Amino acid sequence: QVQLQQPGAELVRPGASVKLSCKASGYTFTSYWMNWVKQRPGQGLECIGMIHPSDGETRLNQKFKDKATLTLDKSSSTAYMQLSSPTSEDSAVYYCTTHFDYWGQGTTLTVSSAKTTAPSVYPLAPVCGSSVTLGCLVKGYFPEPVTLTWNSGSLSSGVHTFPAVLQSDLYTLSSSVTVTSSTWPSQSITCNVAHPASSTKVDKKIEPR
Amino acid sequence: DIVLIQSPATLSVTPGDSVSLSCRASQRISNNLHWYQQKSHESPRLLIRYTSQSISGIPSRFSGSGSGTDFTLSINSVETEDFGMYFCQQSNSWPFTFGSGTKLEMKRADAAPTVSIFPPSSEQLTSGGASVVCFLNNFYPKDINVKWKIDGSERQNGVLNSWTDQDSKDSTYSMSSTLTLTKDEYERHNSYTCEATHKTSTSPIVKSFNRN
Amino acid sequence: KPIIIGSHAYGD
Repeated sequence: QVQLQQPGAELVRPGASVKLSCKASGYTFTSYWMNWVKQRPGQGLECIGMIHPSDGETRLNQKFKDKATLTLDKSSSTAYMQLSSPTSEDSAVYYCTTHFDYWGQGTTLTVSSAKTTAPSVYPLAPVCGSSVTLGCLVKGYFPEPVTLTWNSGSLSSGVHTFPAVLQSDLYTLSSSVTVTSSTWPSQSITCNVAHPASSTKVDKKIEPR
Repeated sequence: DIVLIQSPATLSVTPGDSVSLSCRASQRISNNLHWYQQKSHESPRLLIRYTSQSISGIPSRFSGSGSGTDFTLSINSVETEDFGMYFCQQSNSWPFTFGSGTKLEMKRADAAPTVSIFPPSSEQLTSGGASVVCFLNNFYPKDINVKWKIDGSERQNGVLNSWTDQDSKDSTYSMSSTLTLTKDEYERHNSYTCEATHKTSTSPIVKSFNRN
Repeated sequence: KPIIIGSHAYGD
């Protein structure tokens, strides 16, 4: 079947050009248009433009005339979109799609000058009912993502792990776990945080105050 | 350049109920109007093309209609797999443009947040900062206000909020609120309060602690 | 040839 393959994530510094790739398989690459679509976090979809691999015919949304450049590697069935002088306004998901039916999975582009920074991990015990909730606060890391678990993934029910948000140029996220009162502190509960981009793993055991 | 308006931005419906969504174009677009579904973390998926043409594999409960300027997507008997974002897109004039989207969320019984407040980690204070955390878990509907008070006075600066997507098993929402202060500011006050105002009561839900 | 929405998966 048709596949359109895009890398999940790209990080660019402001001003540095980035070139996103869309590799097409399963059909004749010169037989259909290729579209690019921008989607900002909570927002809508904007067509950037399209290029036809047969003859290189291209139609560009004039909003992007000085931002995007569409090209092709016909020999590898790959379509490209180059974003020039990226700014925080270009941070977005970018989808390729042929005729808006087959879609790539989208590339999350982040434009940032932040440096790779390991997270600080803080255990959140209760102040000092039938159940008790504990928390784990992950502050000041870059890039995304971190992976947070409780007791190495053993403790998975009653968990809320919240989307990461920007605290500055750095990310922060948190997680609550809820367990019956009789289970903690008699049983150990630990927050585990992995940040592969900094090759860091952090365990914080939750201790009564 | 052609503007498509999807109003309202959110709809709440119970599984089994029927729904229609609205899309209105700033100018006439003939039948060049298509509908897309987009679930959380997924690319969009074409549902109906050219106003009313069905898409192979899409359930027959989806249908489209419209006339040049006003369009509707109908879903008879919404099912749990239908909840998500819906967009319309015109292809009458380049640039092709999308509406802003209508989110279909699952209606359920109102539920007040379960609220938990946490003093800063004492290890964090050695960094010179102090984060007070409030979790507001498993409430419904999504709309909620959180107010932080320090020794009884409202505090605006330094709060960071983050919200979970609607829960795929019990249809609730949850929220985290972090108030970050300097160590010195944290230590020179003694009462910390997280106040949650929600449709579920005209009285705020309050959790607070005293630093010692 | 003009793009037709959905014609790649679903024909002209």
